[PDB]
Amino acid sequence: NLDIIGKRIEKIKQEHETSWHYDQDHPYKTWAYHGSYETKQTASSMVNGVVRLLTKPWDIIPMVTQMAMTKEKVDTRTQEPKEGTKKLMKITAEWLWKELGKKKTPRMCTREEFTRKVRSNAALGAIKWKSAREAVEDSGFWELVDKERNLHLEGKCETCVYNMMSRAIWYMWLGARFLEFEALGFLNEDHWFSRENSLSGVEGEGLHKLGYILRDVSKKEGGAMYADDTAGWDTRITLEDLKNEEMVTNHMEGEHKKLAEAIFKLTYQNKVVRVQRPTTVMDIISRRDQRGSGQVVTYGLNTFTNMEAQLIRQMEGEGVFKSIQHLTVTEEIAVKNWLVRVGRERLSRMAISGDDCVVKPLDDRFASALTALNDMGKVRKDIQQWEPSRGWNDWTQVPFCSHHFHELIMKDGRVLVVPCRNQDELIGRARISQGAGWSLRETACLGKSYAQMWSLMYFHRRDLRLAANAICSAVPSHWVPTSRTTWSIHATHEWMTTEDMLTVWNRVWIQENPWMEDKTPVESWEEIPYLGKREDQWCGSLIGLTSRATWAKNIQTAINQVRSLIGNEEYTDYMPSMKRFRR
Ligand SMILES: CC1CCN(C(=O)c2cc3ccccc3o2)CC1
Ligand SMILES: [Cl-]
Ligand SMILES: [Zn+2]
Ligand SMILES: [Zn+2]
Repeated sequence: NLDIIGKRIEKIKQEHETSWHYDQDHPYKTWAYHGSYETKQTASSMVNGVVRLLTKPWDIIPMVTQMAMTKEKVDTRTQEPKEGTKKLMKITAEWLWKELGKKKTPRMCTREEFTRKVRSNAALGAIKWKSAREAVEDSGFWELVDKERNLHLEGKCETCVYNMMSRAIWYMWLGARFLEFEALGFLNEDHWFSRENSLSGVEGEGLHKLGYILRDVSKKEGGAMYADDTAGWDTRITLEDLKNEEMVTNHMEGEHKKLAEAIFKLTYQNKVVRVQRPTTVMDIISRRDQRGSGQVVTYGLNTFTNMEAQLIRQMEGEGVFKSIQHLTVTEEIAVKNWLVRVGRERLSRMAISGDDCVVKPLDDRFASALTALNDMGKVRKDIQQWEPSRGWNDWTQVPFCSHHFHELIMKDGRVLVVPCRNQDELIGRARISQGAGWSLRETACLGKSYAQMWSLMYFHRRDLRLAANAICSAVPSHWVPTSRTTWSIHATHEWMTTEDMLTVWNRVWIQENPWMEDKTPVESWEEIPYLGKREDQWCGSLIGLTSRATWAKNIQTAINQVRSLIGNEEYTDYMPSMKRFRR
């Protein structure tokens, strides 16, 4: 307890000795409260004016406009699983880390890799120096990391504290993030959750492949496809989950092993967190369970634990084991022989991205196999605890990573599987920018990032192909796309480029696409088809409305408004790539 968190707690008390007070009005039951000190401090969503001026019909659609305006889950506790549950989880975790390790070598990530990440600008969740980029050069920072690092090898921790701010993001100081990245970065940096290595994973696949992947799961013999979301996944990670995740250190050696064992032991299985309570004060609270790590390591361990949970739900539906209460010795033998005999085949029946999953089990007994899943604390969202899962019968209706997928037949008979979501969501997200101080140039370059993503991923939506052409016509041709349209770890961001978008489309959808046999290049945007007119309207298209027809017909006036604001620059007209503007 305080033997592991004490140093951190006592160090904080000393930097706020003037203010320290053991309050009696602390709203913590499940979190252990330690003390409080004086604070005075808090970034809301800003609108992107380039995208808004070029999407005027949506200015009167509340689903779009409300996206730009702007607890009882973090302060709960999960029961400890039954003994049979613990046994299933240890055996499956042991086996899963062995499978993920067969063709990969755990290894430390480097200052250099971390330096390039911050220099290339990435979302690490950080807080003497003001910018992360500057701290990477001030050797004093690296001496602070060295100081901490040697404490970790001594099995102690001084500065690895969380700043808390169905979401809450646990920021840490850049040095705390370096040491996490050094010890566990390999999981993401070397693609341990790729489909090739994990069979169930989709890390680095890209949104152009997820649909083809769901269609390949559909080709397997079995029952419905199940996509049960969990109710607040990060808050349901048990210390037993944290202990099965830690068994990755069993595959490590030397310094690496000691560094990873201390991240698990001292930051994950024992946390210290500063919450900013308006009543304002800074509470120093602690706890052993729940997820609280870097977003990228959180993705990897979520995928791992979810892969484990879903194989165990599959075992339960196949009657590999009778009850979670206690596992017989012969049932343990059976679970292992099951894993050895068909583990890899059953991983390939899944697509898993963090807390999100699609399972095509052997048959529909999976639907009522709920005891292990509820007893692991992975309670399904929006359905009665003991009510059977509603499956899907068509892979084109299954939700995954906030998308559904359409089969789209090109004029030449070749078959695209394309991602899609309600168009109000796509336009509402492109109208939002994060953070302060953006120039008009930076704003335009973020608008251009969204526009190129739409041209590559959502070309089949009439309204997004037109708006993407308008935005690319309205931003200087040579200005480079900036920021991130998305942070999804499945994403590959082929739209972040100044290459010609028809050249990228051909590479992504034809040349590099293993589901396309005939590699005949497409020569024009007119060869590239749309969803049916009715399919387009069902997924939120404004085609057949008057506001939309005025917008499309007068698009060159909206393009000219934005060109006049940006000023006298080199622009290209992309509207003639569409038939209706081709004179
Ligand atoms: C649900 C149906 C969609 C097609 N309809 C149109 O009126 C239409 C098609 C179209 C294509 C491009 C620009 C405007 C457009 O309007 C009828 C209703
Ligand atoms: Cl269905
Ligand atoms: Zn530490
Ligand atoms: Zn759709």
